[PDB]
Amino acid sequence: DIVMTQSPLTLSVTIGQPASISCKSSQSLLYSNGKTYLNWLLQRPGQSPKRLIHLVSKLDSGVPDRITGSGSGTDFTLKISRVEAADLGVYYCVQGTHFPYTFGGGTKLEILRGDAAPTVSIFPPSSEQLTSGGASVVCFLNNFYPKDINVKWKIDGSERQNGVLNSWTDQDSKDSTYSMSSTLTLTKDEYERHNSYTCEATHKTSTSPIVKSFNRNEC
Amino acid sequence: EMQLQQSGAELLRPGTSVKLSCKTSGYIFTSYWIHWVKQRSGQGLEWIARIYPGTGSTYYNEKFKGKATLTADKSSSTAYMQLSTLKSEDSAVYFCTRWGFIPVREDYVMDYWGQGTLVTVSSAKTTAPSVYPLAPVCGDTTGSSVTLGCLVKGYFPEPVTLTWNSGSLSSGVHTFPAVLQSDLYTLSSSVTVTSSTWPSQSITCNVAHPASSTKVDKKIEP
Ligand SMILES: [Zn+2]
Ligand SMILES: [Zn+2]
Ligand SMILES: [Zn+2]
Ligand SMILES: [Zn+2]
Ligand SMILES: [Zn+2]
Ligand SMILES: [Zn+2]
Ligand SMILES: [Zn+2]
Repeated sequence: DIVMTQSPLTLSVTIGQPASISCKSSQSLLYSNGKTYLNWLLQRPGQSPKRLIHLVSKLDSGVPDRITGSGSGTDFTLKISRVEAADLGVYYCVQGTHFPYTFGGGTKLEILRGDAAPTVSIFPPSSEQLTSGGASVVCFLNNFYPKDINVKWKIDGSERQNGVLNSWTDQDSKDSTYSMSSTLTLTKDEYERHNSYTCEATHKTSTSPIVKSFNRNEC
Repeated sequence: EMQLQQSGAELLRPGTSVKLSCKTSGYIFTSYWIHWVKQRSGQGLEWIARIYPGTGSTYYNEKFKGKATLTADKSSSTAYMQLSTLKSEDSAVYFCTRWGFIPVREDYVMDYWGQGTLVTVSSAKTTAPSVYPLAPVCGDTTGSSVTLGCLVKGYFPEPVTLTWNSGSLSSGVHTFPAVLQSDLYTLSSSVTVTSSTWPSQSITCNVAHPASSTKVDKKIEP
């Protein structure tokens, strides 16, 4: 089959700047009738893909002409002259000249923005969970940028690696920031044997780890 | 308004089969090809096959001959795709789309897509989730604003629906993707409100897990 190589894998662009994505194929996409069947799609976060361009350079109805497509043979390029927040997502090239139709791996376009330090919240086990004999300590690190962040849990001064469950959200199409959740699950018994639970983060916006903690005790 | 509506998520056992449906409307069903596309673990699309409902004519990607069978019911304007003898690789999201290419014109019409159908191939059992309310103690963010949370854990399979105040409170919420661990999923959501709203007004976490037919509302109490 035809192999479609897309580069780059991801691009971080500031709103207002131009962006271009490349797509290379293992075979010429020139069909015997002289038409080149190369398409570009955009899959918005949580949305089905949508075609932007067809026949290399022909824009689909309702697609903004900020988007341009070009190329021939085996090399194609999609160019966004002035990027906006709505352009956030993964872009793919699909060739229809050869059967079966094949897609490129995708290029994720991320909106570059001003650094943002995380807002951290730490939550002890709820009464209900403890009743079941389980205990989860949750930590929310909301709205930060860049996405790159390292979080570690510490109980009574020692790092706890087992029982940690992390989850990150995609880039928010409203503020261009990221958020992540970290949950540490222990048994009720061990939870009640320790005192301090610390959620520690390492982010670009601070020369020292960002801390949030609580001491469980009684009264 | 041209619309393609797909069936809900499916939990299939290894070796069995499923029939996915793609109900269309707003256009002449018989005059356009419907293609099926597959998407695994994020960015990774594959073209499966296409059917011309007008004639029943179909074309398959060699990779899928024997795996997928496409049919279409003209009387109901519904296209179907049956996947047989499911295995690991078959877990993915399948989309149906009226691609819009018109052969005779050598040009395209607008493409319409369905929302996607998630197929999970597993023999693990369906489990109802536990919904735990997260009231602040240190996760208070101090005054000005305060963030609450909701922990949904130990459920199978996906998906679970979590809303705040029955959908009313949609701003400032962060619903994190569920992470699978030991045959069970865990998912959490945080909502940031002003110190004036909570605890003055109630904030409630709504969770629904269709597979278990579990529906639960947890009130974030102090
Ligand atoms: Zn060929
Ligand atoms: Zn040929
Ligand atoms: Zn110790
Ligand atoms: Zn000790
Ligand atoms: Zn300890
Ligand atoms: Zn101790
Ligand atoms: Zn055209």
